[PDB]
Amino acid sequence: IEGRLNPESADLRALAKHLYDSYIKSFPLTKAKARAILTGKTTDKSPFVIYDMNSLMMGEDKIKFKHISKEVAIRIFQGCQFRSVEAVQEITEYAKSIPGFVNLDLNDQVTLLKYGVHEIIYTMLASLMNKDGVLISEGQGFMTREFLKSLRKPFGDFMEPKFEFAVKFNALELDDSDLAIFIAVIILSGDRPGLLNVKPIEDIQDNLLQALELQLKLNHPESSQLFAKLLQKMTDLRQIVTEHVQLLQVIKKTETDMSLHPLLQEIYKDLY
Amino acid sequence: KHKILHRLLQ
Ligand SMILES: O=C(Nc1ccc(Oc2ncccn2)cc1C(=O)O)c1ccc(Cl)cc1Cl
Repeated sequence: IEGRLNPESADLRALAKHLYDSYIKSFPLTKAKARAILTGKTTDKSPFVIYDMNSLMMGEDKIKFKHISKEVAIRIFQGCQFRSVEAVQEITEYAKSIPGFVNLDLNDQVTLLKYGVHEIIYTMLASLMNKDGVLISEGQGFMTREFLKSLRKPFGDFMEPKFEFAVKFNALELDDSDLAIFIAVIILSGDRPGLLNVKPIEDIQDNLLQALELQLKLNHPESSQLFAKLLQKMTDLRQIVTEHVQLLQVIKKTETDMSLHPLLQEIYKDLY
Repeated sequence: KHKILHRLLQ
């Protein structure tokens, strides 16, 4: 309910702190570093800029890309995908360190990952974005929202919805401390289709929602009702993913020579 | 089955 110091409170805070540390350990680029790069606050880095086909080549030569001949849209698609199978592995490692999670029935852990992965992906993508573009290649390129919209018929409508969300999301001015708990909340969602044993899911979750409420009270005097704007964000996301999956249907049946990565096909499998 | 996600959870 209320505004007295909870006798659970230090746990909550110990929990917040536990997750904040695993978060930085599983997520090599945080929001702090990412805002730094887009602030020209740190100098070491300055990302190369990709604003047109001309600078595409230029940068595709000054950045060591771990995919990469085939056509541009595809090359870019290929790389969103690789970063994507990478974020799966990083999300799995982090999940595994939320207290309670590894003693869940493994059948169910698989379900909770399958449905949360893309939701998380989308919120981590917001950290890397302004209304102009996305940091790519572990902060080594800046790719332009407009250049992305410039690609051919299927392909240049795949990032827009994620930019659409990022602008709305970033307006909550959340930080890595808020995000590490959000993410464990998302993952731990008892509404998932196919969960065999949900009670212990719901339990861990209440606790994370407590942790989150508390965190947002301490960290954010500025907004009276952020906790709820965030609860609302969790819903928008499932609708954004549905759109993502549906689109990806088109592409699958518009491009021979495709092959989606086997990990990604798995998640995509029987998904809503 | 989801073989890969399974294998990831070790
Ligand atoms: O879209 C992403 N990244 C990339 C997309 C395309 C790409 O392809 C690349 N970029 C420009 C030109 C040619 N090829 C490279 C990346 C990357 O992270 O390295 C991405 C996907 C998931 C996540 Cl969590 C983060 C990112 Cl930044």
